[PDB]
Amino acid sequence: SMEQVAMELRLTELTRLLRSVLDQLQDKDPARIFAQPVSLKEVPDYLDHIKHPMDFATMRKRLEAQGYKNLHEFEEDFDLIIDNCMKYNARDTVFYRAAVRLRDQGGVVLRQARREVDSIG
Repeated sequence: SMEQVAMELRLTELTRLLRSVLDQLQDKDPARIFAQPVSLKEVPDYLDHIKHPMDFATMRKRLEAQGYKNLHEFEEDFDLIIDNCMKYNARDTVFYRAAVRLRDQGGVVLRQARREVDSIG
């Protein structure tokens, strides 16, 4: 139907905007701490600690499958990256500190993305 196509165009355009959002957020992680899944070879007990792992590569796979229906879903996954790190790692670690800086810096990017998604429908 024409309605299904129109909805598919809306999803494609959301995916384009979320792709730019993801690039901007990932630039705020220049050390690449959050680039890939925590390795279960190197941290074999990770899943005993963290029930829903997340990382930027895993978000990118979901994005390119047009797997985000709205910005809330995408933010949920970004928040898991931060929140998982801040639980697994102690305050006095490079990992925790990197998450705090990602959170603070990403908030700015996400504040305007919310406006762009509400504005452009």
